[PDB]
This record gives sequence, C-alpha cells and structure tokens, in this order.
Amino acid sequence: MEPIEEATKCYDQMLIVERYERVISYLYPIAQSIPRKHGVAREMFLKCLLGQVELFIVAGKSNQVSKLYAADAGLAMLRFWLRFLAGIQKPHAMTPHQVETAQVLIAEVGRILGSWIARVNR
Amino acid sequence: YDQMLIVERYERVISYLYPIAQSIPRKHGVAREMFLKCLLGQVELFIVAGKSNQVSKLYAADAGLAMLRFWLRFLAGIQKPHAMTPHQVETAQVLIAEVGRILGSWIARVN
Amino acid sequence: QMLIVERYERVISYLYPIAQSIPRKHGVAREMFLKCLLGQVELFIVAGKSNQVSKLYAADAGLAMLRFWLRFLAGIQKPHAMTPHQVETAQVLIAEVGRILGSWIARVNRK
Amino acid sequence: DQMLIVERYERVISYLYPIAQSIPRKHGVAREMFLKCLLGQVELFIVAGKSNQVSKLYAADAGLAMLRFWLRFLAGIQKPHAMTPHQVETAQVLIAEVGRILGSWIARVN
Amino acid sequence: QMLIVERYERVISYLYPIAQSIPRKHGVAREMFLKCLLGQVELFIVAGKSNQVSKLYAADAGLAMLRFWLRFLAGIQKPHAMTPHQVETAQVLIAEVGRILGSWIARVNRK
Amino acid sequence: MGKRHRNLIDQITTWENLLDAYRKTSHGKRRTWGYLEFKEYDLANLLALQAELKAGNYERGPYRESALEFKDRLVQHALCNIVAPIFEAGLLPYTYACRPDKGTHAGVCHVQAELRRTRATHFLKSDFSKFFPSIDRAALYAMIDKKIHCAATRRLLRVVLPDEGVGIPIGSLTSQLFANVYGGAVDRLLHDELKQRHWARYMDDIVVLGDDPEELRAVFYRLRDFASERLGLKISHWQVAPVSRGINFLGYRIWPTHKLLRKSSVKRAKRKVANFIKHGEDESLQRFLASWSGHAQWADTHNLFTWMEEQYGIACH
RNA sequence: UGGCUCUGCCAACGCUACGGCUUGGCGGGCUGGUGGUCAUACACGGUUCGGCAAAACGUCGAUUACUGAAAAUGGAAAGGCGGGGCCGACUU
RNA sequence: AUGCCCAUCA
Repeated sequence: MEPIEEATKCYDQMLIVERYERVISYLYPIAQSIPRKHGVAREMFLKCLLGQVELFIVAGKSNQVSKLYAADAGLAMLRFWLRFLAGIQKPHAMTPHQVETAQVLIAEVGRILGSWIARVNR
Repeated sequence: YDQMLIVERYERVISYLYPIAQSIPRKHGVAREMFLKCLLGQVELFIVAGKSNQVSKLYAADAGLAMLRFWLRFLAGIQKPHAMTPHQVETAQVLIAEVGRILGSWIARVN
Repeated sequence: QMLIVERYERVISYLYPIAQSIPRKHGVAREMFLKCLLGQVELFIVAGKSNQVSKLYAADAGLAMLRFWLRFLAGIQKPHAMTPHQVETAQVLIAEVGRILGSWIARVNRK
Repeated sequence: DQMLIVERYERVISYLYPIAQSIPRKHGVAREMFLKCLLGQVELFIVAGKSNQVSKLYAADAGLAMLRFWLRFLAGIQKPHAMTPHQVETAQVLIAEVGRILGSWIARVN
Repeated sequence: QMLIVERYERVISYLYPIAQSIPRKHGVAREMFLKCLLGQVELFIVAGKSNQVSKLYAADAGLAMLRFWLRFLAGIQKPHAMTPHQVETAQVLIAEVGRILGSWIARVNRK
Repeated sequence: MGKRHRNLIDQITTWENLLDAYRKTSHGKRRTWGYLEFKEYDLANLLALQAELKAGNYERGPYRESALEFKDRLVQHALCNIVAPIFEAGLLPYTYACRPDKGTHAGVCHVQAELRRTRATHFLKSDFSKFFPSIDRAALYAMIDKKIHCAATRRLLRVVLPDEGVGIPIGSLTSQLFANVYGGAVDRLLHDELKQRHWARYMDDIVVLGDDPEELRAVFYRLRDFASERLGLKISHWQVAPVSRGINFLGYRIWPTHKLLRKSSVKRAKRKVANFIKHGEDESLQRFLASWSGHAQWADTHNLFTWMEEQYGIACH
C-alpha cells in the first residue's frame, strides 16, 4: 500500500503538529467557553491557537529557520494568551488548573520545537 | 497541464469541502472562516506556485495541503456540536491525496 | 498604477453587483470573494508605487485567483451564483486587465 | 514627520469615520474593508515614521491611494447609496492635504 | 527584557476592559484596536526572540499606533467614548512601556 | 461457526475493524515516523489497505530487524482482532501468556492458589530452548489451519507469517498469538493426553505441580518426547524439586505460603542498553542485544523487548 | 460565539443622492467508565470452601458424516474429554 | 501484562 507520501516530510513538524493538536484539543474547548462578550479576544485567541499549526506546518515544508522562530513567536504568544484569558478576561475564562494543564501541553510542544530548532541550527 | 491539472483536481476538494465548510455552525465560526480561508485560499497557493517555477512555492503548496489535512483532523474532533463526519474526512483525504499525488509528481518534475 | 486600476474599476463595477447577489447561505464565501475582488486594487496600487516585479506577480496571482473565483462562483457555489453568462462577461473584463497586467509585466522585465 | 501627517490624517478619519459607519449594511463587507483601510492607514504612517525603509513611506502612499480608490468606489457603489459625490469631494480635499504632506515627506527623505 | 511584556500586560489589563466596552457601533475600530492592543505582545515577543532593532522599531510603531487608538477612541462620540481620564491614565501606562522600550532600543543601539 | 470460521476476511476488512486496528496500532506509537506519516491521510490510507486486504493483494512490507512498518502492524492488529479470539478461546485456561485477564499475575496467582489447594509436594518446571526461533512455522500452520478454514485469511496469515521456515519472526501481534497457540499444543498434551491438572504455562515456561516427584519426571519425559517429535522444541532447563525451591515462575519464587519475587539482570541490561545509546555504541549494542536475547529467550522478555524497542527504535529481535 | 448582505416598529452619533441609510433600543425570524501518560505484613488476597458438570463454553469427534458432480469461504451430531462453567456457603 | 500519574465522562 505504502501510505500516501506527502512531500517535504519533517518528522519534527509531524510530531510537533500531532502534539500541538493536543494543545488545541485542550485549549480550543475553553477558548469556545469564553462568553459572548470577550468574543474578539476569543477570535484572536482562536486565530493564534488554530493558526500555530500552520506556522509549524509551513516551517516543516519550506525548510527555512525563520519559519521555526515564527512558530515559537506564535507559541510564546499562546503562552501570553494563557496569561490573558487567565486573569485579564474579567469574567473568568480559564481556571488556574486549566492554565497549568495547558502550560505543560504547550511546553511539550515547546521542547519538540526547541529540539527541532537546534537540529536545524547545526 | 500541471497547474491546470492540480486545480481541476483541487476544485473537487473544494466542491466536496465547501458544502461541509458552509455547514460548520457559527459557534465554530473562527475555525470555519479559517478553514474556508485554508480551503479556498489554497488555489492562490497553487496559482503562485505555477507562476514562479520555484520549488519553495510548491513546498508551501504542500504545506497548505498539509494544513488542510490538519483542518480535516481538527474539524472531525471539535467535539462541540461537530462538523466533518469521519466519512467526510476519509473522502476528502482521498481527494486531497489525489492532489497530493499530482503535487508530488510536479515537485519531482521540477526536481 | 493609474490605468490598470481604472480598468480594474470596471471589473469591480461589474463583479461587485454579482457578489451582492450571493445569498445569506454563502455569506462567508462572499466576504472572501469581496476581499479578493476589492483587495486586488491594493495589489495593483502597491506594485504601481514600488515597481519591484515581486509586487507585480502578486497582482497577477490575484487576477488569477479572481479568475478562480469566477469558476467557483459559477458552479461550485451551489445555487451557481454567477451565471455562465456573467462569468463570460466578467472574464472579458478581467481579460482586459489581464492584457494590461501582461504588458506591464513585459515592460518591467525588458531586461 | 509622522506626527504632523497623523494629526492631519486624523481629520480625514474624523470626517470619513462617521461617513464610513453610515455605509449601509448591504455594503457591509465594503464598509468594514473601507474602515480598515481608513483607520489602519494610521499604522502605515506610524510604521513609516518610527522606522525608515522608504518602502514603508511608499506603503503609506499606497494606503492613501487605496483610500482614494475607496472614495471613488463608494461614490456610485449601487442603489443603497453610500458616500455621496459631495462627501467624496470633501474627503478628497482632506486626503489631498495629507497627500501633499506625504509627498513632501517622501521628497525630504529622498 | 521580559519585564516589557509583564509591564505591558497591565496596559492590556487596563485597556482590554475598556476595549471590550467599545460598542458594536464602533466594531471595526474595536476589532482593530483589540488587534493592536493584544497583538503588540507578538510584536514584543518577536523582538525578544531576535533582538533586531527593526523588530524593536516595529514594537515602537505598535505603541505609537496604540497611542493613536487612545486619541481616536476619545473622540468617538456618544456615551460610549474612552473617558479623558482613561486616555491619560493609559498613556501613563503606555509611557512606562515606552520608557523601557526606549532604553531597550538604546541598549541595542549603543551595543 | 464451530470449527469452520469460514469467512473471516470479511470481518478482518470490515472498515469498523481497521479503525480499531488503527487505533490499537497507534496506541503509544503516536511519536513514531510510522504513525505520523500514516496519520496524515489516515482514512485514505485505511481505504487503500482495506481494499488491499479485501482483494488478496496485501504483501508485508519488510521486517526491519523484528519491527514492522505502521501499515503492517495495523494489518497484524486487524488479523489478531478476528483471528486471535478464535485461537485464544481454544487456549486452555491454565495458559497464562498474552491473553487478556490472564497474564503475569493471574498465572502466579493460579500457581500459588493451586499450590495452597491441592497442597502440592513437588513440581516440574520446564522451558523451551529457543522457542520462537524453533516454532515449526509448518506444524503451527496445522493449528492455524484446523481453526481458520477461510482460504484468504489463511493466505493473509501466510503473508504476515510465511509457512516456510522455523522462525516465528519473534515479537509481533501475530507471533505472540501463534506462539501461545503453538505452546497450546503442549497444554493439550498435558491436560488432554497425560491428564495432569495442576500446571501453568506462560509462553515457553511450564510449571507442573505434583506430589510425586517421580510423576513430574514422567510428565517431563512425556512433554519433551512430544515437543521434540511434534513441535520441534527442546527443553533448556528443567527440574523436579519440592515446593521448597519455590517455583521460579514468572519473576517470583512461589511457595504455597509466601511469594518472594526475584532480582533483575534486567537492570544490568537496561543500564547496558541505555549506556550504549548515550555512548554512540549502538552497533555493539546489537551484539549485546543478541546475547541478552538468548539469555532471555528462555525467560519471558516479550514485554521487555517491546519496551526497549519503544524507548528508542532499535529492534531487539 | 458581543452574529445576519434581516426584517417589522420606533427613536437619534449621525449621514443623506431627501427615497432612505446608519446607529440605538424594541419585537419575530434565520441563527466507576473511557482515553492518555510513563517505567514472607507468618496473613490472606475472593489466590476461599464444598456440591455439580445438565446447559453454555473449550476441545476432540471434524473442515468428518450429511447435502450437493464436487464442499464449492455449506455443514453437524451422539459421544468422549475438560473447567474455563454452574450453584450455594462464607467472605469479597 | 503491571502499576503510578494524568485527562475526560458519569
């Protein structure tokens, strides 16, 4: 059969997207729980959350290190967004537990991104 | 050929997925607008690719196809109400795989 | 530039009425079509100023995507929004701005 | 300098924003896109002034040119009338004033 | 300098409540203001992952645009306007971030 | 259908089964090149696999050495979802290997229990020399064939495991099953012929509590003669001691009373492997691995060999 | 998902090409289980004790009889042999 | 096959 081969296969992008999918699968539900008002914050958070996958994916195919740093900037921004919906969203958006859960999930993707940045940097 | 071929095959993806992507409820509205921008905006990615004869543009056409396959995965997840049934993911993946084949041959033809 | 935009004004003046026929159902495709249609003016303009051919090819990609939008709105959009006639007449107008864009491409890549 | 252009462009915004909020919902995408061109050209000016590449001073000119397009487009857009020709004339005067300042600034850099 | 973000996060904490206050009436201004406010964090973040002065000037441009937004939202009419107090008592906050940005620009410029 | 089972390839390739096979094959392999390259177009891949099996055009991708590609481990999981429960149901209850709700513990507990009741006074412990590398793969397919009866499952079984050799490529899902089935033949020379009722077999190790140490020695002679003539496996270690040695069964030393466990060259090996990895010496590790795979083929180091293959990717078999 | 290119009514930040639009209210409309990670306690594990072994389960009979040229992806059974099963007791 | 931890569901 030999699975449908996409081109430009970077194990790291595949692994990192797969692990980032767990971030999305966690944070997306609580991004969608943010009320009516705080809709713009949500839409911007969702475009940061769901849009980091594209950052990783384009980094994997177009092998250029700038795109890997753009993926880090998007995650670093996702880490900011955690802080934001945690407190600044005045009607509670994320429970402190949820920030702790997601921060680790984001950090696993962080490690993989770091290793990937490093293996490319050499 | 090539760019013509890719996109008449990709039009079938759109023709299958655009109905699916217009059914996604307003609740999942950001995902929808971004999925639709990924689906219908991939044509521009192909168009730019066959207007440069540069492989980085056909690799960012592959990235877009890969992101589209992410969207399938993701929209099959979104436990909230829902959207793409797994059959639709399966059918779309077949269609995107055919576009994948043509992209691969095109990447190779350029190589 | 000035003449490309004035001839693209005609595309918009033909197509914008067509994009406002698209019903509530396809309201999310419309916004994307309108951003492609009305947003190609910026692509032309930014190339008119900064004459780097990079900006000029993005204008060509946008015209090509606008041609895709015609095919899509004529058929793939299920109540085939653009009638085949409307696609024909729009493609004539887009072809006129296509000609001017091609001549402009050629005038820039003289050497 | 960025401060002068922006204060003079603030007058464009202060004239056009009320007008661009009156654009009917029928032409709602065009409106939101016009508003994002109108407020949003401020960022183009500001980026041009807080840095310097002259490409940023051309992107500001492109935005002013796009804003001029929006005027001519909204003038005679359809049956739910938008910007009346008088409003286009008045706005074009204000945009021309910021156009002159932009041109002088492009020249002083060049 | 990551006290930048953690000082800016009090700008956000002050401005986001009054940016979500801006009525629908001023919806495009709001969306653009919110994307300027909450999206400045990305500008800082990119600057701190590179320490290129270009990205540092882009952060300054964003702070300058945020200052514009304050003055714009002031005279936005109706009982729906950023009160003059808030314009001044956020300009203070943005000025504190401005000071640190300036010192950071200087630290980099005189390496 | 009572013996029969003459239409399994219909159920092996039911879509809803290949999705189970897919989710089973991806359990924790979710960071292998295989999953991640398959996951891309997963359901289009399963549609070209379903329709490769549904035709009789499945051909096993090479055994990387004995790991498999994700497509294959999925085919193996899709076999061993229909084929395993028609073998693991003939496996006598006292077979404690690779069958759900039996295992390491229910075996040691059965032994201890059957040691307390019956009050055994002796025991025969035996072990098959090099079990998997000596399974007939031929008189195996006279047991995979008194049960499958479907001439297409049989040809998929024969792709996933050729009928021509003497080496069950050790450690598959199709090979754990077929080794239990295989060693189930000696269970049916203990329980059926020979009529001994206090035993346990965990893959290749076979405890046989008695009361007459001379009967155990008989049982063993009969077991060896059988497994030499009918299966082709020799007995590495055996002993007939009282339950004062404490049956060295499954990592424990199981008296009727207490149940001391045991120590671990495991640790020496794990450390040796880990060191070899973080020494850049992953080529003398294959020599060491081959060595320790011999010291542990008498033992029951399937789970451990999977585990060490999962820590990295170096195929132990 | 603070939506709507969505209407009716009714007001005004307003704007009008003077019809309206916008914008605000105001109605209706459309809108324990499962997964996933990770690598002699000298007293009993419900690893208890009896009864049963009919049934179902396992196995053998058996890919046999039988049917149909032919088992051909039809197909037993009496029976034997198990306990894995059953029924209580007591505990879990 | 084992537990620990975790996530969700009830």
